[PDB]
Amino acid sequence: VDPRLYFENRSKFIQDQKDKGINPYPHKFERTISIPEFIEKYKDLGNGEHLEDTILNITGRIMRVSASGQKLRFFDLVGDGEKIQVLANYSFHNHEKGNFAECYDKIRRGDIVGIVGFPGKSKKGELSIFPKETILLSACLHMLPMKYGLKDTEIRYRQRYLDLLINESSRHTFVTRTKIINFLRNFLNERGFFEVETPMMNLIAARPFITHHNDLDLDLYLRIATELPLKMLIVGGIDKVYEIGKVFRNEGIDNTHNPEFTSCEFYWAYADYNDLIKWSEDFFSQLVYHLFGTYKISYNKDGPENQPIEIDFTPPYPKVSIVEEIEKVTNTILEQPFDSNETIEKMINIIKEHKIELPNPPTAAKLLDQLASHFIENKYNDKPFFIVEHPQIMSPLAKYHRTKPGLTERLEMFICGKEVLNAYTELNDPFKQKECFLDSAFCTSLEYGLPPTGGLGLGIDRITMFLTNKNSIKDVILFPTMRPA
Amino acid sequence: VDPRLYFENRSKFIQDQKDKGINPYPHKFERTISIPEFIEKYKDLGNGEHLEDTILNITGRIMRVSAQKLRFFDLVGDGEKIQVLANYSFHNHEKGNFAECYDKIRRGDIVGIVGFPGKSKKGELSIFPKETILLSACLHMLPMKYGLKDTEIRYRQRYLDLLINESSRHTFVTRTKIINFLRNFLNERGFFEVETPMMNLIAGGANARPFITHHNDLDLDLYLRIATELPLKMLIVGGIDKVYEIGKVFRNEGIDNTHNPEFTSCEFYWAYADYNDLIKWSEDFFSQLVYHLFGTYKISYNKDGPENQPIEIDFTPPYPKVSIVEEIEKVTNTILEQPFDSNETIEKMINIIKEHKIELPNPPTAAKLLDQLASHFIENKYNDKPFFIVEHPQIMSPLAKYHRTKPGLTERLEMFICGKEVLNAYTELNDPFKQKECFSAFCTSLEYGLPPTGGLGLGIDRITMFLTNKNSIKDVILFPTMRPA
Ligand SMILES: O=C(NCC1(O)CCC(F)(F)CC1)c1cc(=O)c2cc(F)ccc2o1
Ligand SMILES: O=C(NCC1(O)CCC(F)(F)CC1)c1cc(=O)c2cc(F)ccc2o1
Repeated sequence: VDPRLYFENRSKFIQDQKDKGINPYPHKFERTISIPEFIEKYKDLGNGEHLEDTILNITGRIMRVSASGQKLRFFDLVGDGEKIQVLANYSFHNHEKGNFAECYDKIRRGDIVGIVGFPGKSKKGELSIFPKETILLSACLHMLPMKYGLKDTEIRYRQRYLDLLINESSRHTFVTRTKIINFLRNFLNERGFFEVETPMMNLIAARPFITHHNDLDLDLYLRIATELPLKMLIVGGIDKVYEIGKVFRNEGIDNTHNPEFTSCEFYWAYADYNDLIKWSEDFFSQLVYHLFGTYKISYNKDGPENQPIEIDFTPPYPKVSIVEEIEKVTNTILEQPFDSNETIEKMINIIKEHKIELPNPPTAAKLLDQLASHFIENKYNDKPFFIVEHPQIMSPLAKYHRTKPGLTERLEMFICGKEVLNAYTELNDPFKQKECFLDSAFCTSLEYGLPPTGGLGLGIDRITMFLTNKNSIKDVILFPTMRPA
Repeated sequence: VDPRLYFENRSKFIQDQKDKGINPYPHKFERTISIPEFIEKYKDLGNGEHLEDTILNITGRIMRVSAQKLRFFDLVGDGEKIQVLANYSFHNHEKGNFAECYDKIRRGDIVGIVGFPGKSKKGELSIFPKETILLSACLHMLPMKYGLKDTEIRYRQRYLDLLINESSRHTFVTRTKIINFLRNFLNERGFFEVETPMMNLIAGGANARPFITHHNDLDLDLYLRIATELPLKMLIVGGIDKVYEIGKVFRNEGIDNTHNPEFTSCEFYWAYADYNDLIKWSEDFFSQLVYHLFGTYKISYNKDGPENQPIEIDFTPPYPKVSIVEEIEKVTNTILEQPFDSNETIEKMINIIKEHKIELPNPPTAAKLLDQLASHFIENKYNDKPFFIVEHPQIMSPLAKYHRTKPGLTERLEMFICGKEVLNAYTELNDPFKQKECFSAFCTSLEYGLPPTGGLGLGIDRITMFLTNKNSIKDVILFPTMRPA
């Protein structure tokens, strides 16, 4: 091919057109209808039917060019993810506005054009615009990749625009993401929740990103969660409150982790465990039904080259008590307290015998996390499920379980072995909140009285992955965090 | 009453309750109605009328303790208020001693009441308890009725502002309604909401130092975005023809009453739109937003603070359009000959600034001089209606398409409310051969073909300030970043 030459020559064309008094980047073309609107309005035409008296102005990007016949030229025109044909017939051209062949020979794949013409269908039944006049609105100076010729993630994740133009499923993925967020926002708002914005950077502060604030001469931390200020709003009497926005984790990158991701966190005064579980079941089932018209979906867990599985979002979903289950499968009691030297040693021994990676550092909470990932988190690939009743030492903001000492009223929901949701009743007794005696501001706010409250957070990117059949978070974030090329 | 001793005694109370087998922070109280729903259901009851057969569970925060045999409180929830009338006559004596129960209650305590609806003889809608449970105690003395004018406290303990100042909750409810109105306005027009990166590889801009941070695993310096403009334009190239984002942008600069280093913007791009379409979108949005909130286009604003008379701002469209160079030349009795960056015109501008005893921008570039002249001579032109400043010079507007009829100018508009910029918009300069930056990821995307496009940005915080009658931007941000205590 030689793309460099293609580009040099198209740049010369631009200059050339300008020499003839043609602006290949003109100011304004007044369109009368969009491509989706045109398809909706004309899709019932009969084969070969022309509405020669209906004159429309339309725009779009040319994505295919062909001819045979100097006097009959055909293009694909795309707009808003939809497509029509352009049938340029010598006889329908306005010859006073220019030479036909000259007008149409200069069009290349990628060009954005403005068409004045009439609607009809080809004898084959393809919905088409029949131009009297076609003008360039903006040129494509590069050779675009061919359809099915853009697989390189280095280009798709950086030059996302090329991915959107060439890979049809890419636009669908990002459409689905926005419909998920719209669904959630509406779901919450119909339940009386009040959306807010809290600060993206905090004084005191998951390993954080740090940034210097010039006006205050302070080094501040990007938020890792929106939890603290939301709870302060509950204290303030906003009894159902939430935020949907970005949080930042200066950690690793992989198929389920990006350094900024979008969370939805809500707090719900006077709610319990049971309300959070029901919320979760209601929300997931109703979202999937909204998107798909069924509770069951297909997901390629092990990639596009292997057979998919079915994930069923029909509620209710299984609940697995983390400690009881670890103890059962390992036939070992993890005696409380879980951070005793003896119980730590026991967890390390189990980890050592199953050749599970020892975490670093090997703290009781991280040991319990590793045990759960090994023995439980992959238990159910065919339905979402909750891991519940986590130890206090894993869950310092969660209220004590009312009948299982040492545990909490916490739930964490997993889809195919990946965490997408964490929720719990908030520990609201300041004399039991060990992290006070945590941002000193939080501690203080508890002393003014936090009602009994339930809190919940969702990972919007991971949810989108499952509902768009993607195996990497990079495929559901328009511009994922990447080093320069 | 001494605040330290008050707190110490409430802490001692908590522990004494626990020592008597009472949990002053119980897990769950199951409420059956909210305070707003209660007011709505029972507001028509005849005086002194009781529905003693309707047993309800209600919760709220006690905000007044009036009150033997008969105890009176104010109970608040969701920004509304009812009376509590606790009568010995109706108390469930099985559950506890009437005076022991009600003697323990203090202003700010959150409580759960089992009781019945009625009005008092005197006419006051009330809940009548049979039983009252502490759900979460206020350990501190709450500031009273007024007496929380202190901005430090309102901004550092926003929860106290929200509990004590009725107008606080209103300000922030209004803010959420503005954003909701905007999202819906856009969505009904076919715009598609996206999230672009908070962290990018662009080291700020000409008038905006960046927040800098660093991802440790990548070993990569990153910068907080100063605007969403670049990725949104790339999505226009990618065929998302009407695209927007509402979220935070970051400029690591000084703080004042109209500038916060983190602030909320909405930016949209609209392919195939012009100048005039952006003017009209602006008049439609502002007028309809104000009508939506107030039921009139005319609002009152204390431009000179609460201690001075307000002015009326009329949002009835259309709004005035003032051409920047023409108006400077008129008010200043000068002619500013192009090019505006000639030593002569620079000299003329510098001398106007000196002679008027206006601070001279440093360095004195043509764009900065023009900026200073507009700010002094034109940005206060109208205070009784919003207005547009239009047709900025190319030299001040390097991403704006050239004006079709006036040499050296652009298709740009900025809207001002009481001398403050709330919107900036223009037709995008899309010929890469005319974009001065293209001697970049921008310039590469322009080479693939950006259609003729209109772009617009709104300052959400400043718009909220005017629609909530605030003079400082910290008044419309829940938790603004403050110099630590
Ligand atoms: O969705 C995710 N996690 C699930 C949640 O923990 C998310 C927060 C919650 F919504 F509150 C509860 C459920 C997630 C996505 C990432 O890209 C990511 C990146 C990191 F560097 C570190 C953690 C990360 O976590
Ligand atoms: O609302 C503001 N400006 C108006 C806009 O320029 C906002 C960006 C646009 F929306 F795209 C077009 C209109 C504003 C608010 C601040 O708090 C602020 C702080 C700074 F450090 C620097 C500039 C700032 O500007």
